[PDB]
Amino acid sequence: HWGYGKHNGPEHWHKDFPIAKGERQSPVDIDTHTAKYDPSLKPLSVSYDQATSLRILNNGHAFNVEFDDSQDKAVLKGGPLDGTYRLIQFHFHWGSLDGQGSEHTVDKKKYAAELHLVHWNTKYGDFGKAVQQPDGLAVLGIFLKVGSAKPGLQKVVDVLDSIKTKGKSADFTNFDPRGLLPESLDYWTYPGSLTTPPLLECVTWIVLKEPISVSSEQVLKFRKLNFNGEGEPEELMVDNWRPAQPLKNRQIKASFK
Ligand SMILES: [Hg+2]
Ligand SMILES: [Hg+2]
Ligand SMILES: [Zn+2]
Repeated sequence: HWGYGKHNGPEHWHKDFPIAKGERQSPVDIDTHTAKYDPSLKPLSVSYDQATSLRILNNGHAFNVEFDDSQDKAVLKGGPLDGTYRLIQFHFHWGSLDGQGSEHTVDKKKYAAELHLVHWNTKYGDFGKAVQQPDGLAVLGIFLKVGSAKPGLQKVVDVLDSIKTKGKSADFTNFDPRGLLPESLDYWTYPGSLTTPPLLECVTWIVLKEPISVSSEQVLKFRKLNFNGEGEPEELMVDNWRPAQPLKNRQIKASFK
């Protein structure tokens, strides 16, 4: 099965998932001097006031916090998007050291971790149909840097011990994702893909310029998770990020000058 190890890592994915060498693969390096300001880009609209978190799960490659998406409770609109996108789950990518971990990079700079809030286009009825369309998904990317602790993140940090191994899940209600947003919503945007198999190219990426800060202690706890299932040799869940891919025929736009 695909993974992040030497024998099943990102460099091996193409064998099982040919799209890995596609034309709109993510992540990519964001070259700030090549990104173009776009005056026509609307401000991002994030309505997470009625969000309903349901559970937290270790899927063997990261941990997802899942939300109820049977209604427009938590939606993303505006920006380069056309229509309403419902939040379905968020997860992170992190490294074994503070100097690496994010998937996207800015002028080649790597961050300690990267948060991805996944949304699907409501006009397609459900997530499953959404990943069969070029504009089916919208992912909001937020960089994490090691510095001061992020209060709103501690709730996630404390429940990790209960989902240490692959397959474990735990009730995780009443979590407010608004506590994970930076102050500014300026962003870069480009058409891309999910960063893990099946690597589907249905994503409009929105990567925020402002990173949020997390404490060393908070990031350390992410690193105590396991890729393995209970009762198996322990493999720490670290460096679950994909290397930057070629931009090819794509332009990265900025919402700010
Ligand atoms: Hg997995
Ligand atoms: Hg697609
Ligand atoms: Zn991700």
